[PDB]
Amino acid sequence: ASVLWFQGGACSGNTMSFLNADEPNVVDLIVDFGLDLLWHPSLGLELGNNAQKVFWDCAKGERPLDIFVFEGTVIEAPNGTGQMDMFAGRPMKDWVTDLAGAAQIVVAIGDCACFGGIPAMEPNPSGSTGLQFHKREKGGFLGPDFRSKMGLPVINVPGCPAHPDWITQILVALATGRAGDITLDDLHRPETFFKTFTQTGCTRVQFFEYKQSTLSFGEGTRTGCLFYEFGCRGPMTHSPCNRILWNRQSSKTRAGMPCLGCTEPEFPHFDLAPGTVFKTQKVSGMIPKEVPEGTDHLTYMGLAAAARIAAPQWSKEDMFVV
Amino acid sequence: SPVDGIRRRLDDPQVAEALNSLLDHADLLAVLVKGLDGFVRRGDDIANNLTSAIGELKA
Ligand code: F3S
Ligand code: F3S
Ligand code: F3S
Repeated sequence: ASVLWFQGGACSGNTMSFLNADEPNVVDLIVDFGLDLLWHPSLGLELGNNAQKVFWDCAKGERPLDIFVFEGTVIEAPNGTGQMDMFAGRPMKDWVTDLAGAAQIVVAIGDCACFGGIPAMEPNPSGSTGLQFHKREKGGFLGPDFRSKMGLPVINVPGCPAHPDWITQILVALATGRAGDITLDDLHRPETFFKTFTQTGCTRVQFFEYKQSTLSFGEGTRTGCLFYEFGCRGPMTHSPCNRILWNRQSSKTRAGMPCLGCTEPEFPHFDLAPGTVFKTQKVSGMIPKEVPEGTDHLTYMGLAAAARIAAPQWSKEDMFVV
Repeated sequence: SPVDGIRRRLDDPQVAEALNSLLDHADLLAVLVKGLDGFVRRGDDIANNLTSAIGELKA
């Protein structure tokens, strides 16, 4: 299975995260799983005209392209020319057009590629967009009706960056005959990773249940949930970040950092407008503006009051102790 | 004897039936009294929870 991994408006974080892959690690994925990595800007040996030969052979159908991985945004500025992202003699968006049209499967890795991500933040100088989404709005660069040659839409492996497993396990599934096991949600994300929430497996959910808030960073995060004071988007964000830990160690929320909802197409949420960074926007100083997914402010708040009154003592003390 | 009379009431089919039904749901009564004991032994905590809740509405 040939893989061509291109980077548009990328920071290469998805590649670096991918390189952190374990079980399989990246080398075993590239070699031992029958995935022929044709080229990758961070890893491909070919430069210049040899690399362009590889790209053109993929684009024109001279050689098969099974998986086109795209990382980074599709940069369309200036004026829709895409010349703020010139790659191998073309605007990167033209490469995207050709290769997405050539690939059996197109995988957008990372929010930039999936939805536009950080570069698509206003004022979006690069005219960045995702492959098939611009933020939540379906269509992105390739249009809502784009399908790869295997009939799939762009497989969106979101995250900023995506966790290595979010792509590697998909690649293994494709390589092991389990492509049919891959189900995609409405954002084209693999449901095997994105039916759960970041909160799922969060070490602070018991504090969340009892509405015990982390009050401060550092040692303050030895207790409490980050939802109330730090804008944790865990309960509104689909991800397996607390199921499949980052770097096989931790997750933002475990570590005391609020989930920024990076697997969600709106990321960065509120465009990091003043007062929204590591803060919970609240109505009347008590009611979070955004409640967990599938809840309503009145039942949430009622249950929150009930949970506060019935809170056990341990939920009000440090638990992640030295 | 008065105690003999309570034993006599215990013989009564209807009294016995009710006492047997009480002993059937005795686990519920036990758990509710245990729940009350728990609530009482954590009454200080629940009072501190109501204090922190009112103290938030104060701020
Ligand atoms: S990791 Fe980098 S490539 Fe985009 S998805 Fe995040 S800015
Ligand atoms: S339970 Fe965890 S995911 Fe965030 S909302 Fe609380 S720190
Ligand atoms: S910011 Fe992203 S990496 Fe996971 S903890 Fe939140 S979905």
